[PDB]
Amino acid sequence: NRVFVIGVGMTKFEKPGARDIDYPDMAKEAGQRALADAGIKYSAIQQACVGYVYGDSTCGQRAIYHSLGLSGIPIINVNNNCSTSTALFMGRQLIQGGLADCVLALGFEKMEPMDKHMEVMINRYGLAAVPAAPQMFGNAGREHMEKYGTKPEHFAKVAWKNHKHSTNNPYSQFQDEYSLEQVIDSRKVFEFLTLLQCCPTSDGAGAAVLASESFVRRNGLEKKAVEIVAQEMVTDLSTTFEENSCMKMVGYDMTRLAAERCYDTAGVKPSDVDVIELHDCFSANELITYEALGLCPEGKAGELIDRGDNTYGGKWVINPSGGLISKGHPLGATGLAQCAELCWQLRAEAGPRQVPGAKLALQHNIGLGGAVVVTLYKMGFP
Repeated sequence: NRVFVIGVGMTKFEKPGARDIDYPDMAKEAGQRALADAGIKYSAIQQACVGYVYGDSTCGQRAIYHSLGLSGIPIINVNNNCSTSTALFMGRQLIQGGLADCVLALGFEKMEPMDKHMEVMINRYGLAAVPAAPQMFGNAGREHMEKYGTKPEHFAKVAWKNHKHSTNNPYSQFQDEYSLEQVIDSRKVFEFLTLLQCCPTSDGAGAAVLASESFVRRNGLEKKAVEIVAQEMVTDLSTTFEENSCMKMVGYDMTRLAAERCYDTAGVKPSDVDVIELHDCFSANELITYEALGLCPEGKAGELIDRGDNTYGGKWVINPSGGLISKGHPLGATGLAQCAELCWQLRAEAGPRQVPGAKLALQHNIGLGGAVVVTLYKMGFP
């Protein structure tokens, strides 16, 4: 059962408190945008999958009813207690499993001794991270430098490149080009990681309408249908003391396996991917993720970076959106915003960010559990 994204929508991602609307209105703007993009009636939505981190179990229903009106459709909260997914992944499962023909994936967030120090830092500098995460990604980045000769400047260049892409994304909280020097000189967060290398919190919402093949054909929606040609989630891989590493502790092998299974399923390889949206919570994650995704061999991200093979004119255009580093990271909404950008890219509607001739898109995203989801997209009916 093939699955298509037939419409996408998001709010601008803004600094918490910069825009005075509550989460239901954020959700309504994203959802109504995705529904208008899809070109379907609201009644065509048979189920909704709703991702958000903060607030009680009723928020998903409240967002959906405010957006679509009252109905009796299933409203599934992605983040439960007993399983530890994403809205898009669950949406795709519903279509692929034959449990629905047309579904709305909706995501939103509105913000409501070293660990203690990181908590205070995260609060004061407005970072979208848990206290452990700067330290874990700093540990992973250091391990990479020590094992492969990567320089602290490489991590700063990754962040620099993201901020530069962001100048052409009106949905991004930050749209300013910083100099490389400014990235290096921004406030220290942990170790080599400075503030301009860490994702800030944004408030916002994202949405996608997903549909079966028969739905797309019956409604004549072939034109905007972006096919999910593969999608894989990998949860924690249990390893021994002797094989554990800082890189593995931040999900390197989960990304690697997820991507390998995608490539095999779609019959493609890393070099066929034209455009990437990945989970750059820290520059260190983006950098090691280049190797996890198999874009370059082990320890060679530094070279890829120095050649500009992660930006326009290089092999891969990575985070044309500006990444989490520029957009900011509303926990429930980030994945759907990556999906929006990749769909626009493949539809040739990405305007000043357009990757010319993009046909194969790759998404890399992390669920609330820490699970990694890698998704491959191509136009469904070219």
